[PDB]
Amino acid sequence: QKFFTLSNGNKIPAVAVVGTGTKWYKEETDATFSQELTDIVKLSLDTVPGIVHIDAAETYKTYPELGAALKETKKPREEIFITDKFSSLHKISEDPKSALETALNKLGVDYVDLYLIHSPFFDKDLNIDLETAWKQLEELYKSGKAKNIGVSNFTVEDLKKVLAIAEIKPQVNQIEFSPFLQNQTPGIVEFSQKNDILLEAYSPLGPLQKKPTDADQQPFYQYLKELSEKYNKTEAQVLLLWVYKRGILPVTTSAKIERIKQAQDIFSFDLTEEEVKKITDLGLQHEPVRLYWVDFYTKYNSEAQK
Ligand code: NA
Repeated sequence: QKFFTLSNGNKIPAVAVVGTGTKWYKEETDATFSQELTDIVKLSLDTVPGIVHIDAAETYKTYPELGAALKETKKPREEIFITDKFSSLHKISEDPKSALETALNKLGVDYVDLYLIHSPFFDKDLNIDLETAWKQLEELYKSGKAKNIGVSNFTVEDLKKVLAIAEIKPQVNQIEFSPFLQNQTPGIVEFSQKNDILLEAYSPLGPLQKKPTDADQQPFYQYLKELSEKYNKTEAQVLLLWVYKRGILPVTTSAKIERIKQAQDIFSFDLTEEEVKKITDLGLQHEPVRLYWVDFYTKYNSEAQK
């Protein structure tokens, strides 16, 4: 199992292989509880080898399901890494401190391993701004309820807002990142990496989500097939490892426990310098595909593959 070392010297597992969100929106009412979700989370915790990195979010409304799974697995706490996210775009709690207190209670745990502000755009109805929200995260860091702190979907300019007031500099920024969307907003990857802020990438498998009908003809997809056959791994595995080779943490989820195991096991094989660069270059010659924050960030499309 491989890890990234954040700017504070702490270890985070280099892929996140279980998500705790429903394929559909849920509020939490007992009627809406998904047994199927709690089952897959627990099965994952029980059977996936090494430290299991889970990615969650207040906005999912699935803390119950995750809590039940965390209880009923015999995977010890310290072999689990929970990432959670305060909901800033659409308010569910009063502020991060209240959100996390609620979350700990529902989950029946004492701390999360990483805590993110999910959106740089704050709901009007919040009595907190970004600056004040960050300071709350810094207290949660100091009280040990959040072992690591960061952000999500932040531009360079939004990072600069945080950097200007931060006591504790953000350790992570989780973005949309695939070979077909290589800068969610202008310059984000270059800037983050230059500043020792670890990028996580959600929707890394965008290319396999929207696979065209004449893909047998497109060099990008031909190449991915060629690597799959060389290494005897899935195309998905190759992309997830590509992300890791670009110095970034792929964030993935499946309904299928075998795909979840395969995502953990991307460090069973390796890619060469040449192979990494070729996936990048075939990627960059593809028009940008943006699957999230289309409302907000379409204006940045012209610079997303630049
Ligand atoms: Na999102």
